[PDB]
Amino acid sequence: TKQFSKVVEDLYRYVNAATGKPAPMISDDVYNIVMENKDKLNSAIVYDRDFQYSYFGFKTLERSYLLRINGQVAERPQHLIMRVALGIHGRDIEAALETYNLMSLKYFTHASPTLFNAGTPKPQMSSCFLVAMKEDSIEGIYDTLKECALISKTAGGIGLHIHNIRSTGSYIAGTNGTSNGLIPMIRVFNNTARYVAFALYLEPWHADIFDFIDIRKNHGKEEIRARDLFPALWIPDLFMKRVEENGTWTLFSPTSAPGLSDCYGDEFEALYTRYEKEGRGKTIKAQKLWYSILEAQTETGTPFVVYKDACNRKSNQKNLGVIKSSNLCCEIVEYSAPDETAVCNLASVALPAFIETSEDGKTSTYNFKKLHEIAKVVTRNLNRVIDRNYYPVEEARKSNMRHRPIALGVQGLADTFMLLRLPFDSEEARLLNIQIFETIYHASMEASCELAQKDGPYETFQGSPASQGILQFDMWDQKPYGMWDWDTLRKDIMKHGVRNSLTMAPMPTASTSQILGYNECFEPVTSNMYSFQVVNPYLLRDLVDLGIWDEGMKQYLITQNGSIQGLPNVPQELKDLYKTVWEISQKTIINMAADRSVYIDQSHSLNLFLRAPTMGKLTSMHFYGWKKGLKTGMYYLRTQ
Amino acid sequence: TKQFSKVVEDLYRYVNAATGKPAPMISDDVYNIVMENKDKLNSAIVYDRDFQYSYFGFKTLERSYLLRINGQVAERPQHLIMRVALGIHGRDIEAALETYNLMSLKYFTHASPTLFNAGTPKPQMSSCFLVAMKEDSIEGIYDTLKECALISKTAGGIGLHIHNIRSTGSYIAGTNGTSNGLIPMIRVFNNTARYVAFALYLEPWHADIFDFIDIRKNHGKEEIRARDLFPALWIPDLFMKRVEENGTWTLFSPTSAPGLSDCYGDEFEALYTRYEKEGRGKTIKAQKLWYSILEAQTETGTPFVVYKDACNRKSNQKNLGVIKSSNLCCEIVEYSAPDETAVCNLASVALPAFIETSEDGKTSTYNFKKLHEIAKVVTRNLNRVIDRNYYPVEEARKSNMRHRPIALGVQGLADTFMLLRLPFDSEEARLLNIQIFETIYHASMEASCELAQKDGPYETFQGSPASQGILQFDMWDQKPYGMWDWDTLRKDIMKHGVRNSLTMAPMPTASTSQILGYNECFEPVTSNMYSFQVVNPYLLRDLVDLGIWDEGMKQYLITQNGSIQGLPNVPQELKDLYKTVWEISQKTIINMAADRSVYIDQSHSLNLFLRAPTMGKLTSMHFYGWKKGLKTGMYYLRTQ
Amino acid sequence: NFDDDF
Amino acid sequence: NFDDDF
Repeated sequence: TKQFSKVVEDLYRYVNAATGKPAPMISDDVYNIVMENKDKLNSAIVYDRDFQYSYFGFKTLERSYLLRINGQVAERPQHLIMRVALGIHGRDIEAALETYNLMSLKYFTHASPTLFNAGTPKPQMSSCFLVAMKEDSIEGIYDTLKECALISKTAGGIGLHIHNIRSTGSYIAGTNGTSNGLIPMIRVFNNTARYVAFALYLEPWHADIFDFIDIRKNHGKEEIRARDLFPALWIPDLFMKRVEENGTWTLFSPTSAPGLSDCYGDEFEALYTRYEKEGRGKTIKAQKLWYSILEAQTETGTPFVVYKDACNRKSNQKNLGVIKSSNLCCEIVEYSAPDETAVCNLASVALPAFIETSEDGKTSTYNFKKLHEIAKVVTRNLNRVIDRNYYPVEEARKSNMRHRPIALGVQGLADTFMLLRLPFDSEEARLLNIQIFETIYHASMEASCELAQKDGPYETFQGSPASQGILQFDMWDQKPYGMWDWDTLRKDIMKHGVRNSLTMAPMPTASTSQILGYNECFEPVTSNMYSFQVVNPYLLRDLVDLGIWDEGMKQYLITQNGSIQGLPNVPQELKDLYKTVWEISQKTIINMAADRSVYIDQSHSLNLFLRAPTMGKLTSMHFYGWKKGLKTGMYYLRTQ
Repeated sequence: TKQFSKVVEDLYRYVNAATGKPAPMISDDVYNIVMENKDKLNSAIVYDRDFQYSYFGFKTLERSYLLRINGQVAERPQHLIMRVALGIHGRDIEAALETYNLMSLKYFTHASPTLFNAGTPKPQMSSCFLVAMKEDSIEGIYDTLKECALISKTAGGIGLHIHNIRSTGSYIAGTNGTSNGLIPMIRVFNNTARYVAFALYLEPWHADIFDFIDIRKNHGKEEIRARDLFPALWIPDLFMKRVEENGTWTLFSPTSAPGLSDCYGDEFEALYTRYEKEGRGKTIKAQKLWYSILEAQTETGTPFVVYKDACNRKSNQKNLGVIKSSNLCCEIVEYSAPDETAVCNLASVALPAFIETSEDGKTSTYNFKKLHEIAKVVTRNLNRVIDRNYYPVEEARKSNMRHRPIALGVQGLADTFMLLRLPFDSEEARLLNIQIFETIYHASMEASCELAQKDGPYETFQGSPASQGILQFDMWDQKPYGMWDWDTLRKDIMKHGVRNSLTMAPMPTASTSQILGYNECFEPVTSNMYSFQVVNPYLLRDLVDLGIWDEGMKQYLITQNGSIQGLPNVPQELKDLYKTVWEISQKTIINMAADRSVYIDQSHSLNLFLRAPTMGKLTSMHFYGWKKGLKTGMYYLRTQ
Repeated sequence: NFDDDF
Repeated sequence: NFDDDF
């Protein structure tokens, strides 16, 4: 009660009245720490920093993040932050004190599940899991389902790959019965989801593919659907080629054509090709599937598209074996197997916090030194999270301890551009994009190398691209932009290793960018009006500064989507600076994505926006991304 | 091909053409036996015995029991029989030869799954399984679900008890979330059923009870239903008392009121009562639940009613612990636990085969000596089945090996009565009912004792009612009817044991009484016309014998349900002999059930038929059964 | 409630 | 099929 240790006492001592069970909401561990250090901890909190969140930003904390006692809010926002700092840092009080300040000052934040659970008795701080279907058998299928149920119990998303499950009509031993396929098994996972979100990963040569991409269709002929599951395609290059050559494409059942999902690139093309020649599947025209994809995406925004070969060929985890899927948001690309469930350890840097208006009037700069610095901090945090996390299933524990993948991201890209008066499609924006990501990658790699010196390289380092001094941009065959000194980094890496197999994967930010008052991660603004009803504060400030914020605006703006193009009284520079995402060529979007990608270890959630969507425009948009070498060609398609 | 060994060669050598996999339809074991004895085996078959099945009887074999090769019938009926004899008897050629003859001569048959699988490589000869829900936890619930899926894979019914799963709103550790209850978990088992029939067992003090009894309701408000699951109530005496005293009844969640389903009778009444006084649940009027039961049964024929206390107090398995459910058809009452899934090993004796028309004209007798004899044979068979069965899950293997329960039954009761010119409600029928069941129980117990001499008592014998010389009718406090010598039997039992913990449980007969041309087990005829369209052959013969089989009959009969009461031209004796089950007082039905029950180890499937059903008539019908001490008060309610 | 005519 | 105006 207005004092951190007292708040901790309360949450710690809490008893569920309606039942008589003591229900501690702090772990023993963090309780004792707060107690053994109450003074330092109590007097470090700056309560002034609570009115630094917007109305609707602070009300997202209150609505859902601040711990509550009897439906009444138990935590002030700084208590939350301080709680998280400790949950992350344990006995490391100086580290915790640093994390507290930087979060409270809004330099970065941590994913929702960290915010919810850090400090509490079963601290599941990890943002999502990637699950391998354990085996094409009732035992295998029910063992997986159990595992998802256990996982889906402490919430957090699941990315499930099912390339190895046989398709409708496939043969089954000891019975006259024929297999029913994927759809009815999807249905089982649907029902388990609803009982306790899901992405499903499939390679497009799977014989149940036509039905699988229609998982989210509206005209639901009862039994063949399955909703709040999201289908994602794990596309090999061969598919895209057949589609552009207008050639054939063969559907197989994994039992007649085994191994397809356990090789990529040329080994996959030989194995695939050899299976076509051997008459093991059913050939159709590549474009019949292509057309069904596009049709499904136009109506439902799914399936997502993640390029299998790009992902595997350019992954520092390639020494592990072949990577069979991404995650629910299409940013994580990490190895998974029957006994290794990959985990997403996520945090995001607040890009705008590094803008500085220096000795002058209107000059702004970007403090890349502070950026590098903070990303070193967040790298250290995400390591602790790996160690201090609660693992809902053993598979997850094995995966994280063994390869230690980390997942850094960003938010307030669009804000940064705007504050610095840079159109999203300016050459300056193009350049800032590159430098921002160069410095984050460089920082996290540097910090991760330091850790390898103290605690050793992750178990699985020897034999990896990084161990051979092949870093991410090398696998893109590009020279780094050169703001940072990569030689020295790479030399140290080869000497000492790094602690983390992977480190970058800019994700969706949803409610954690809301609290901080910034825009969805790295996409631009969808509108200059969200909803109540509030206008883009930068656009707002400029319309006041010109006096034109007369009612011929607040009204206009809402009945125009929040667009400013073709307003009669607004300078062209403002027009260029406040384009809606519907007004930015998806071509620029993809280019900037391709630019930043040589600095992304993993992938990123690349939402795509089309105005007057034709099947042809979509097709060019997929191929464009494809040929740019992107791992994630598309997360959702938003349209109309 | 018209020769048993050649047919075996074929089924044995079969290859799935569409796939190139060798798909043997005989086990190695039975293959080798047929081969090592081809002559004896081949020349024992009497092919004359194929035209002893009716048109629609033989066409049930062909339609679904006779093994097929390429959609074409591979087995003649005698091959089937001979196959089954061997599958049951292995190297015991004399035993097999005896089983062959008696089945071919239609003295008895074995349950469907035996007919399908006996002799084949994974011989799942057992008719159903009773499963314990392993624990009130995600782990527990998903472990069970897996187990049912594995079981439901080789078909055969499941009886699942779920008394221990907490109810809606119940508290859950480490989360703000409250439990959703039974219905959503039922829903998961529904979906698993459909993906790979189910009975669910609940005690009526469970807080989700109102929704649970409505599982099969027609006005389905989407999410709260769940179909092709059958709800069954596991009713304690206390419930019936509260209902008749018009008192209160308390709903508990098993976590606030633990142990209820792990005691019965007075221990349960004290524990229950103590829980009421302690204010652990929510009290309502007994009759509000009662009324909802009756309402549900009137519209859907469910839930079934099986009396928990009758079942436990009068079970030779009471040394095992408390029995928590019956089976899908309400005949089996066997112990189950997280690691013991009880198995139903079923066969039925053909009652009419023992009628003999002796040195005279119109005298018929009943050969009780041959009956005793054949039931000894079937007892021996069902023992072999236990040993030679394929167990789909380890739990089932443990249960069967440990207690060796057997489940003998009957068919052609109604036929026997009719052939012997005995109205179902005659005193002679009442007497034949008793003697028939006395002799079956006596026989199976005798045969089972012999086995205990050769192979030892079942592991779990010491400490059982039987071991103390308490036999089933003793637990009914009645003297046996006295056709057989029970002293000598009981004395031998106490000395040597018996091989089988249990032995009798007259069940539904469905397709295995169809093949043999007889009526549903021990119920009377539902009609004198089934459907095509054929008339009860005994009624038929009599209408010809009187010349009145003029068209003023075949027509009349069908547009009258197949009733003969109030036909103008038919003798009263025929009227009395060919009553429809709608024309027999359910009071007689229940009495005859109570008579035979003192000779039933387990229980029997007591379907109930009401003409002008009122809530009051149902209530009298349940209480009547209840006070008669029945274990199964009702299987389905057929109505209207 | 209790009609004994069944 | 291929409209490059996106």
